[PDB]
Amino acid sequence: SEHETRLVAKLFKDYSSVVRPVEDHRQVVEVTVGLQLIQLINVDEVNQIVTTNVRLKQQWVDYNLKWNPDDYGGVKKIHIPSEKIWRPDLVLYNNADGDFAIVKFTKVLLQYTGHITWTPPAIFKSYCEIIVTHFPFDEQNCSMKLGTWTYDGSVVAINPESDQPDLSNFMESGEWVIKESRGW
Amino acid sequence: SEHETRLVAKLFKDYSSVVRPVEDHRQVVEVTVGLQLIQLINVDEVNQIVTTNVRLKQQWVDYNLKWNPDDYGGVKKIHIPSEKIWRPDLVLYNNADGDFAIVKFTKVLLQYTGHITWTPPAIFKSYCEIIVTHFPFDEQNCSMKLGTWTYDGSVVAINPESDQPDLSNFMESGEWVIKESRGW
Amino acid sequence: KNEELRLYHHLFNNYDPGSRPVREPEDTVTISLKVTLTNLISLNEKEETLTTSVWIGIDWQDYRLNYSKDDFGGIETLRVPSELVWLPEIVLENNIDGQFGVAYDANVLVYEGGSVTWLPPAIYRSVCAVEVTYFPFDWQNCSLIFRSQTYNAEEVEFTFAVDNDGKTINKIDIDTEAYTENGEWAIDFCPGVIRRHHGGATDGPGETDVIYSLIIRRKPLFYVINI
Amino acid sequence: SEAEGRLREKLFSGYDSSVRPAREVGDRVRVSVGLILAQLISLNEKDEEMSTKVYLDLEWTDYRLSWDPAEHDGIDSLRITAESVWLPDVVLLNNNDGNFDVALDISVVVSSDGSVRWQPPGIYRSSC
Amino acid sequence: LNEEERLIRHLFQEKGYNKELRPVAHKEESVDVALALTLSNLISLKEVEETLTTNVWIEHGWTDNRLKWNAEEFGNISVLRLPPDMVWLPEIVLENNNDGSFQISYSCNVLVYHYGFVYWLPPAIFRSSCPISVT
Ligand SMILES: *[C@@H]1O[C@H](CO)[C@@H](O[C@@H]2O[C@H](CO)[C@@H](O[C@@H]3O[C@H](CO[C@@H]4O[C@H](CO[C@H]5O[C@H](CO)[C@@H](O)[C@H](O)[C@@H]5O)[C@@H](O)[C@H](O)[C@@H]4O)[C@@H](O)[C@H](O[C@H]4O[C@H](CO)[C@@H](O)[C@H](O)[C@@H]4O)[C@@H]3O)[C@H](O)[C@H]2NC(C)=O)[C@H](O)[C@H]1NC(C)=O
Ligand SMILES: *[C@@H]1O[C@H](CO)[C@@H](O[C@@H]2O[C@H](CO)[C@@H](O)[C@H](O)[C@H]2NC(C)=O)[C@H](O)[C@H]1NC(C)=O
Repeated sequence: SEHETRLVAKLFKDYSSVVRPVEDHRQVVEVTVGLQLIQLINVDEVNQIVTTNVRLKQQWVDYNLKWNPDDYGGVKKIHIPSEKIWRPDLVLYNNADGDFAIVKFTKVLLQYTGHITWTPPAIFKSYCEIIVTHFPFDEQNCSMKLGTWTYDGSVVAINPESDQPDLSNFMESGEWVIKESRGW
Repeated sequence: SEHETRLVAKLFKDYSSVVRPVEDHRQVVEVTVGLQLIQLINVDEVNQIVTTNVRLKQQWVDYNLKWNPDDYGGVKKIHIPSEKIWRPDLVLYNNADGDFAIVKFTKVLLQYTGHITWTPPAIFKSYCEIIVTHFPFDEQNCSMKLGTWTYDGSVVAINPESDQPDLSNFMESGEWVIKESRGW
Repeated sequence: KNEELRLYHHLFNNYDPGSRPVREPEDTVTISLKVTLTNLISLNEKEETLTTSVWIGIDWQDYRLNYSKDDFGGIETLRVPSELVWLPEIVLENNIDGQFGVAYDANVLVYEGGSVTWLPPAIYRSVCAVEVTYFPFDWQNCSLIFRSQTYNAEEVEFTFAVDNDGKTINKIDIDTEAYTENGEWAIDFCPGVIRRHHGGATDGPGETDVIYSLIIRRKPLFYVINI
Repeated sequence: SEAEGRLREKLFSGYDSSVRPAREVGDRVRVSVGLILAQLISLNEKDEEMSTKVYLDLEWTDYRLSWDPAEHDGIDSLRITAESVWLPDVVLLNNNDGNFDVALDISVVVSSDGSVRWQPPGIYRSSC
Repeated sequence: LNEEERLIRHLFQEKGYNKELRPVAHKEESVDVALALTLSNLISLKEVEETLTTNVWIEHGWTDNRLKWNAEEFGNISVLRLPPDMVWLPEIVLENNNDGSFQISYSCNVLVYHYGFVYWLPPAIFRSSCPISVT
């Protein structure tokens, strides 16, 4: 694994995490965003807050984090601390009383092409308008608005990974049934 | 402060907090341990947890932290941050849902002879078998097991400062009376 | 001159804790796992949360941290901070409070021959769906799922630790003398299983984890006497 | 604020914030301790604890942090991050929750004669 | 992003930006800080604890003449996103909190425009003292 040590020393010698990772500043950073819902922890009807456990899969290419595997003993992917690189600053725009942004800075998977996949965990506490007219037989539409807090579309573009949230690893709830889910 | 400034700069020039503080690796670090009970915060019978406020006086000798006072203007004792030095890693083995080790890193008093006293505070939440047979007239024999988590007796030895916990600064409890106390 | 300092500078002057301890990228790191439960603090039915105190025992090999006692004055063990060595980054995946890691970053013990042992303690709050049908005369099946947060099954794999006789410890270990039973919950069973999945062609890299299943029985005396 | 930058560089060259200021061995540092009560938050009878919001008022002299204003564009005082200077380790001894320290470290006000005034906020839960 | 990399090197390393010092020519000058508040949602008003919980976006605007550049000498760049720990900040706090969280929750990037204006919009969750009139 001395190849990986040499490679990581090479990639971060003159690297800047402040700067957006594309070759020309007039270009846009294309970020693919997908949400995986692990658990619907609780719905608070009084304060109108939905707390969930999620994984926020973010994919983007970093122009300066590329290498030839043949020059580094066949290494084609590595794991890097997320604090070290530039990241999109996704924020839950309708956060109720939780964290606004990602606080668990797990490692990113970096490919030799420069593609970065980062799947941080998060507990999202969102503000959901609760209609109690038909409580206990009520139906609640709860959204999670996500966006780059400080970057506008002309510098960083976000696109959905899928038309729907990923519910493949969703833990069953004893209080709610998810009829429909969708990302726009 | 010029004398102590120069002394500290000398002491931590070539210092290592990783290795044990002995001239010879075949020697044992002799640590004197004394528990002082400041307050008995709570006895949770349902979850079987005893919450106490304590001071964990730890005394040992660091071989490499010695100096001649005459070479430093007569300075015979100093106070230094505890995070810079090797420490014993005392852990509450029967911790229930609190902190396993010391988390409040207060200053150590260092003598010119290498003697270190370190009296950090802690909130101990100790798991203890609670017998409720005679409640409300119940007696509870609770315990706090302390030890060096990663060091065995062949490399680090712990000895009690006294046969009994120090109750000299114990605040009176409005719910409990300490009939007996002892360290083994 | 303390030989521990010489050994420490010999093993760590040129050492990268960010790279796995493998000579080739395609090699796998085998991690021996044991999980010891010291206390079952509670099962909160309203939040569906199991609170436990454990210590995880993680053993592996790091060829870069290999030394002989004869060349270092007979030292057979070196304690060093866990931050200086590569770690498999084992986490509880099914936590409910956002706490994935261990409670206290204890020292790793580096033995001669490249063997690395890490024994961190932890307080875990895990998801346990409560089957209410026979409450308070109920039994529950609370899972503890452990997996590397970073590495896939080709990069890090798991095996169970073995006792002195060599019998595989495919269960939660409990020290009988030091164990105090929870006031409301008796631990009837605690098997462990290493699962491997998502190795299909479409799925791509394989994934693995270790699931322990605490089968716990409520002691219903309080509800019988009082309600 | 180039004059302030030069003054700060002069003051913190060779300064050790972990060393108590005593020009001679045996010199005691006199610390003046006062308290401003912003709010009496509560007195919990169940937990037997008083919760208050306060500003401490700590004053002491540090001879190392003295200068002549005439040589520094007439700067008679500075505001410095508290972690940059030596602080007296004044804590609430009778706290009930394990928290000994102040809520926010903020900044000290240092005068040209070495006088240091520090007024950190604190939310304290004390045993009553 | 060769041009923003060059611009950041020019602003912070070439000219030696010191974030500890205020953006003033003389110590006797004061820095004008403009403040606005946007209320995202009123979380609650707990009467028993007499606490107001709010989610607020505080808009801070000030001028830092050390952070000026000609957009045409740097590839027509007109705005930069920077971590807040690189620049001097006018540390504004909620004075009348009752839990000890004096500061903003998420320290987002500052926006620095070529004419020296620093825009900063940190969001925050605040728990403040609200005495309750029960009459
Ligand atoms: C306490 O809680 C634990 C955890 O929930 C319980 O253990 C689990 O019990 C389940 C049964 O209730 C087990 O699931 C069955 O496993 C059988 C084992 O046979 C193997 O099947 C493999 C097939 O692929 C597996 O892996 C893929 C991974 O991608 C997965 O998608 C598949 O679904 C499947 O799990 C095969 O490769 C292997 O060689 C074995 O043959 C399996 O046969 C069962 O399948 C039957 O039932 C399902 C029902 O949906 C049906 O669709 C199938 O056609 C078939 O009839 C189950 O999958 C699970 O593995 C246990 N987990 C462990 C032990 O880790 C435990 O029982 C609980 N204790 C109590 C209640 O006392
Ligand atoms: C750590 O180093 C020792 C010493 O080099 C290794 O032990 C040797 O193993 C080889 C075979 O691989 C034998 O030929 C030698 O005789 C052994 N020792 C001596 C005296 O050289 C040991 O295998 C190494 N461990 C690891 C994990 O690589």
